[PDB]
Amino acid sequence: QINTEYAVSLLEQLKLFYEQQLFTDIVLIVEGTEFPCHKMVLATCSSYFRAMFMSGLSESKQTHVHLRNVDAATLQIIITYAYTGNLAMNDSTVEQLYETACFLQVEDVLQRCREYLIKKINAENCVRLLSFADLFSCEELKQSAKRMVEHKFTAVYHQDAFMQLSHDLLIDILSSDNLNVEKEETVREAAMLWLEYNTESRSQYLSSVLSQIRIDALSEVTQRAWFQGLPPNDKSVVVQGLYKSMPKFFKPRLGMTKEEMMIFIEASSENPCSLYSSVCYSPQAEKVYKLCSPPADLHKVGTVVTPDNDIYIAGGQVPLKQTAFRTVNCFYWFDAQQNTWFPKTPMLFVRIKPSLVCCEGYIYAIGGDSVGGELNRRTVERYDTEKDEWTMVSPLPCAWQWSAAVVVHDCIYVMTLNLMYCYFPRSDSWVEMAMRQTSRSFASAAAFGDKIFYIGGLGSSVTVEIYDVNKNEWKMAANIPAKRYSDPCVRAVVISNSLCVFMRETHLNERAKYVTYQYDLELDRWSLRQHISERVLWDLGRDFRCTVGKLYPSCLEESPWKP
Amino acid sequence: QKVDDDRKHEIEAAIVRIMKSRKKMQHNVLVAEVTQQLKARFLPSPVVIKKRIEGLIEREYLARTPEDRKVYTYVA
Repeated sequence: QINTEYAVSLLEQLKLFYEQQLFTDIVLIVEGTEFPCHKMVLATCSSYFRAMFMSGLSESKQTHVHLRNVDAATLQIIITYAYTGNLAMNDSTVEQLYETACFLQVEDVLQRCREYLIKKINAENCVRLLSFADLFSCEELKQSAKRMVEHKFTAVYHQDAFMQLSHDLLIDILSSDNLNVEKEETVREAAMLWLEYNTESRSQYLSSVLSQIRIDALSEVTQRAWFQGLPPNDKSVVVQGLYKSMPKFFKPRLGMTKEEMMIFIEASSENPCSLYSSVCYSPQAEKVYKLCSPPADLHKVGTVVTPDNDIYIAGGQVPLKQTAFRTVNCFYWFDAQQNTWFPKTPMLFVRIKPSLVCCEGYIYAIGGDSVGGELNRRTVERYDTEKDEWTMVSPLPCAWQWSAAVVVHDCIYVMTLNLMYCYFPRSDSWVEMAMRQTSRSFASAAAFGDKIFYIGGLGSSVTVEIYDVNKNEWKMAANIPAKRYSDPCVRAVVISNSLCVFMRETHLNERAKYVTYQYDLELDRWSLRQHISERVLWDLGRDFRCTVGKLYPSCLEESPWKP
Repeated sequence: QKVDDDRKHEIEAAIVRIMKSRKKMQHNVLVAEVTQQLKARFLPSPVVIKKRIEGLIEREYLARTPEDRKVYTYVA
């Protein structure tokens, strides 16, 4: 191999020459700023300077080149990267950095900024990044922007930059089958408002934008509104659209295929190839669709589903390369369509079984057996979904183990064996709450409306303690009617605007039975909503978690397994 | 008049008993909670409660400064 010591010595000597200006022969003249540099470094880094000097043109012998349509700071950072390899990339100058990299055709900085932008893609810059990837040919960025823009924009459709988009880009966006919309009318009104941004600059594109939307809205309202905005005496558009909507037979999209499903993690691996797997139950389809394995079989993790219906994974441990397990603070995000876990910004401290709770767009991970274990062994930390970073919050006053947390009334409610503390995000403080009369642990709670339903606790039992958040009082309702000589595995969840329970029971010398019940809020009784047949759902285990979310049956595949 | 004074103390006692263990408001956050707690009692009377909550600023025990709203004086 090439001697790295001599390579770094040569590089540092060249950078010293650059700083001291000894062997510089070519000077870059940009907006009156002198940039003394060498030809060898520029040729090695950029693919434009190699064609600027070794070309035989008038600049081959000229020692002063007036490089135009560039920026001084961008050129300076590119030159210093070419001379030392350090590329300091902030969150603002990456746009002009990519512009100058494409202008100068430098592959290394182009790849680096492409990776930075593939990491930086978020909701508030999705349309801007897609427009940038359309301006400069970049297929990876274009595809990532396609996916993220489709999802987040069809969720939001309010960005100001969406109005200033090319016709081809909008045709690609609207005609795609990856849009995430609960209805087919929101895309219609989004297209209408985009068209009405201008009057005559969009008339020619009117015949094309309607060609990608289904005819179910091409004969109903929002056709006379276009006639109102039609240019005067234009008889080539009204009669055109009058007899035009014959083709494009109505085909349902993919965004209207989200159903309230119970996502399960760390289930019993049907085939023992892996230690565990992830499955999901369909309360409506009455089937069990398989889910992608956790990233690097990440066990002992926590789940959260934001009000925007997004799944996240935090904490967990990976078997170190017989008992062998090491805890890692890696963070991941689940793609609802690609059926894969996209990595995100990792946490600061590793966790085991963390309680992920979403509130005000922030992901809160409370506790989880941190590696610190110092005076503040109860330190909790939130995540920024806008800036893609983690921020510490007010620590929990008391150290708790095997706890659960929910969000009610824009506040974090973490529950332990007998104590409860409410966190105020506005003031970053903890307030003492009501005290339970029973010592129970290893249970889960579901936030339904303005009440907290702590179900089960210790196997578990059928004890239920309902907490009225407004009345600040713990009260008993009833006990779930189960079987004798049985160990039920209770799982509290909210589904169909009602509090249902996923309770798996096992009898003596008998296999586990799956059945869910609907708890009557006013009657204080668990009614049999549906019985899960064992012909579709097999054993899941004991350390499995359940959460409420929506998934697409089309993108996912049915798990092939014998009843 | 007597029942008006009764409501006047009923709102103040509730606001000093509840808000000592709750979060703070910015413009109109805690008023919704205090009206919900008194929904089964009587009308919210928004103008009366708005005029009465701003009279406690003259002294201590949660003065509720019209300046700092982010965090309130949860002291005694």
